[PDB]
Amino acid sequence: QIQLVQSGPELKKPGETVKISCKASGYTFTNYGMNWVKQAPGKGLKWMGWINTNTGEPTYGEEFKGRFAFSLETSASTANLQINNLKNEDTATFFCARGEDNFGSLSDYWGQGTTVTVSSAKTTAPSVYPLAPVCGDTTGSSVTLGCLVKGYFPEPVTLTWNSGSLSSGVHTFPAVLQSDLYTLSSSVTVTSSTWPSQSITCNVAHPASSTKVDKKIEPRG
Amino acid sequence: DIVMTQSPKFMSTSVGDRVTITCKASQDVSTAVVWYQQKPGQSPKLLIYWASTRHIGVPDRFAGSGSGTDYTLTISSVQAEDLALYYCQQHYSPPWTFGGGTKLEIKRADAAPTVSIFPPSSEQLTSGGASVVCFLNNFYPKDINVKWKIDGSERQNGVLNSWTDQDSKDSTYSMSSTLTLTKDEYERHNSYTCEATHKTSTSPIVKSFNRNEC
Repeated sequence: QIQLVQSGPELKKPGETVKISCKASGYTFTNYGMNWVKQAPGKGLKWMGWINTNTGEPTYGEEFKGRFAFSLETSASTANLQINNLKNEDTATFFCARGEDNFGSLSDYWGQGTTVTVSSAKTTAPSVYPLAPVCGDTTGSSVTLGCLVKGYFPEPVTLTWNSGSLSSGVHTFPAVLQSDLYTLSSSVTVTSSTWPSQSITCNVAHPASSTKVDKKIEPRG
Repeated sequence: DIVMTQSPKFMSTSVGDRVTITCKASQDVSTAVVWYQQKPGQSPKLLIYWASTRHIGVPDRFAGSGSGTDYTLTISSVQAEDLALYYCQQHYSPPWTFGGGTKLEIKRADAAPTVSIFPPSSEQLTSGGASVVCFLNNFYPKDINVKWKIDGSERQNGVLNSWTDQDSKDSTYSMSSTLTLTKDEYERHNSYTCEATHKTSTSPIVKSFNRNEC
């Protein structure tokens, strides 16, 4: 159906300006205007305004007038947001939705978001460590393995146990920020029969600084 | 500006029940209320506009209701996949104001936490750092309490707890408690105990260690 995709999640330090894009698959760009919603980890959903993808008429919600600019690259059926003279207050995830009607009261279809992190912190690639067990009856007929990803900035971090193929049993935790960087954990409970028989592994891509680790969880027991 | 007000802010029912969620606003918005659902790590989607018209492909089991200032989304047969935030939104006058969301937890049956303690990795030990990770995995309800006691003493600094949100599939919760130290801190001690207070027992769950072969 309509398939709006949005650009990747940027890290821009206070003062700068970021280009955020929405590229319209699915509909005929011109007869349906673009809506832009902000979602802080706070309030919930906020309307920033609409863009009449026909003439380019923009409408901004009060809190948004002036530092924000909805624009389009018509041709590409693309709509862009631009936050200029970036505040750490703008640290959030933005959406382009598609306005069903004139002005965009209903928003049928939303892009996947673009997360901006306004921050002065350094990109520090992670240290990945294989967390493997000392001993013990882990509940019954099962063994958990773990993995810690300490030291990275900024989030995201993509973890995968054995190339994606190892799925059932994972609990990847949220990242948590201790001051300047993030720390992460993921657990995967395998059957007693699967390990160190088979080869469990903690594959880690830090998109942000090209890092990709695959620590193996050697038995060390 | 119209002001979409939601309360409660968390709501729970079991599998197969009904739940109802209150959205009200400042003035008479003439049924022009939209409902979205935003599942954790997903775009919102349009459930309902004009307080009752189901959008393409939302099932019969999500019903719209309301009038004047006062609106209510009712879900029936609460599936495991219905945990998400529900959001209402005015669409009578600009600017379109949204409620603050409501979490739908699916009330499950009780489940004791499967806990696992983990030694500092020799790799981080050459780095001069020591973290003892404990997982407390698949518990129900959300109420866990996780203390460390290094050598029998409540170590309450250095720890960082992380929590999983409710599982879509089995409605449990998991948690991580990493407790970092330095090598000469680690190497000065020897019992390391992760303890867990949880409704599914009296006697505190305890995962404790020091190295030896297995």
